[PDB]
Amino acid sequence: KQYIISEELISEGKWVKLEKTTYMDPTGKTRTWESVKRTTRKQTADGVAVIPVLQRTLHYECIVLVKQFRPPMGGYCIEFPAGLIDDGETPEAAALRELEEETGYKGDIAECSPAVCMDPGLSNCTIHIVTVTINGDDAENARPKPKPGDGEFVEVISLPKNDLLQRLDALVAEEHLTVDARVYSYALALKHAN
Amino acid sequence: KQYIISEELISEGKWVKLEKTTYMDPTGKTRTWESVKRTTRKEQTADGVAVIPVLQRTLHYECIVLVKQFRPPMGGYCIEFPAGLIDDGETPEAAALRELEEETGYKGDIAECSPAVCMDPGLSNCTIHIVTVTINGDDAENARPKPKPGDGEFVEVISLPKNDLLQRLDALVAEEHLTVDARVYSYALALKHA
Ligand SMILES: CCn1cc(CNC(=O)c2cccnc2)cn1
Ligand SMILES: [Cl-]
Ligand SMILES: [Mg+2]
Ligand SMILES: [Mg+2]
Ligand SMILES: [Mg+2]
Ligand SMILES: [Mg+2]
Repeated sequence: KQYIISEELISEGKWVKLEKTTYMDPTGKTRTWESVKRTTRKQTADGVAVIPVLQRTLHYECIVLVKQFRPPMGGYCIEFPAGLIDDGETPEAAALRELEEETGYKGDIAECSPAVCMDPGLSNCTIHIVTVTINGDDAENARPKPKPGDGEFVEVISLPKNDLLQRLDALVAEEHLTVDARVYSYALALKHAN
Repeated sequence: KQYIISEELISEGKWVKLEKTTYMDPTGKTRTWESVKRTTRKEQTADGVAVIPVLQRTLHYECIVLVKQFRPPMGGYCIEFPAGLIDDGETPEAAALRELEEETGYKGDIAECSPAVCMDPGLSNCTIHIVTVTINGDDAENARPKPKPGDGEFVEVISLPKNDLLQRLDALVAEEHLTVDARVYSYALALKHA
C-alpha cells in the first residue's frame, strides 16, 4: 500500500549520504522523509554485530563487549563487537573476523539473524546479529590477541550473562559510558525471561 | 584519552544534519569522521523512547506488543517496539506511555526506564530511553484498544507471545517482505538464550 516514488540526493560524504525520500502514504497523499544511508553497501546488510558467549568451565558464562570512543557520540560506548561486512565476505565470516580483530577471541558460529534494521526512522542501515560461542578453555583463547585495524582502539569488557543488566547499569552510573541499545535490549530480555 | 576537537556542519535538513567531526585519537593524532545528528534534540536526555510493552492477561501467556509501519528510509515495512521522539519538556516515561497509547491503543504502567542508550554509535549521536511498561490486559480500558495515530501515521499492532518470540518473528519474516528491528531481534534472542 505504501511505497517509494523517488529519492533525491541532498549531500554525499565519503561514508554517509543524506537523501530526501518521496513516498506515497496509504491515503494516496505524497510525502517526504529525510533519510540517511551509508555509501559503503554492495551485501545482505551493512554490518554484523556479534553476541559472543564466553564459556569457561567453573565460571559464569560471560557476554564479551567492547568499549571504544565514538566520534558521532562524542564519547565512549559499550557495544557488541561489530563491523562492516567486506565485499564478497559472508556475515558468518565477517563475524568471526570482527570478533577476532576486536577481542582476540576465536569463536564458533551458533546462529545468524536475517538482516535487521538499526534505526529505520532515520536510516536504511542493517546488520546481521551473529551469536557465537567462545570456548574459553581452549589454548587459542588463553591469551586472546586483539588485531585492531588502522585507527581502531578497542577495550574488551566481559560481563556475566546472568547479571548483565545490573552490571551495565553500574558501568553507566560510575564510568559515564553510553551502552548500546541492542546490548541493553539483550540484557533486559535476560531479566524479563520466564 | 580521546575527545572531540571540532564539529563542522556539512548539510542541515529540517530533521537531520550531517557533520564533519574532528577528534583526537589515542596516539595523539587528529582524525575525522562523518556524523549524523537530528535537528530536533533540545534538553531531552535522549532523542526518543522505545517501549517494551508486556501485555499481561489472566490465563494468557505474556505477549510483547510490537508495531509494523512503513519506514521511508528502509523503503518498506518494519517490525519494531512502539517508539517516538520525546517532546520538549516531556519526561521519557511520559513519552513512552503516550507513544504506546498513540501507536497501539494500550494504556500501560511504567515498570522501568533505562539510561540513554545509543542507536548506531558509529554513525549517529541518536539516543533513546528504553522504557519497560506492563499492560493490564484485564482492565476494561485495554479491552478493544484503538490506535490514535497522527497525521500521515499508519501503524499495525502485532502482539506475540514472549515465550515464543524469536520463532514468531522468524515466521513473519518468512511470510512477507519486512524487516525486524535490531532491538526487537536482540530481545527475542536473549529470551531464547535465557
Ligand atoms: C508519517 C507522518 N509523519 C511526518 C512526520 C514528520 N517528519 C519526521 O519526523 C522526520 C524525521 C526524520 C526524518 N525525516 C522526517 C512524522 N510523522
Ligand atoms: Cl547461547
Ligand atoms: Mg567495530
Ligand atoms: Mg573492526
Ligand atoms: Mg513511532
Ligand atoms: Mg509515534
